[PDB]
Amino acid sequence: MTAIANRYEFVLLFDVENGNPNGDPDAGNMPRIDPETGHGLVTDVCLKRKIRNHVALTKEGAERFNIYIQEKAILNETHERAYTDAKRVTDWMCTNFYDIRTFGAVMTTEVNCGQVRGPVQMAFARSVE
RNA sequence: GGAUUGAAACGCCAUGCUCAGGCUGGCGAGUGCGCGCCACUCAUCAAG
Repeated sequence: MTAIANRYEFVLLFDVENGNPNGDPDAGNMPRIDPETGHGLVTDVCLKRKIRNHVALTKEGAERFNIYIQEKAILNETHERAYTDAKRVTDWMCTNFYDIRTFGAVMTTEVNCGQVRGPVQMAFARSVE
């Protein structure tokens, strides 16, 4: 196993047709609008949730690709793990949970304060117009 | 390469505007009103 060797930046263009891409819990579930520009807004956490769900569906409990932060799409059919003192448990979590390895996580541990950062980072998505 | 009160963080699941109801019943464009009163095609020119 070896980590990636290059820095990456990506731009993703997605559209919505007659739908609510991301409701605003502070505007009666209306789609988010940017007050400064009037552009539609989609938080990063929404896209991260979608990515987590997609990977959970696609790999469905494979060896290295379990998803920790679930949203009631879980299935209890079958799980397996790599079978690897805080560093030990941190590496074990990273080595077999895709979302922890990708976005990071924070455990209730003291020595490192829990901070697992992860390489991937996403910003708020806003409408073109 | 230890720490940007940070690191992780869906507003989300779903819900017929429907059932229906004449713009109708009936009402002359009509009564009447000269295109009419006049005005040369005409004054000439072998047939070869």
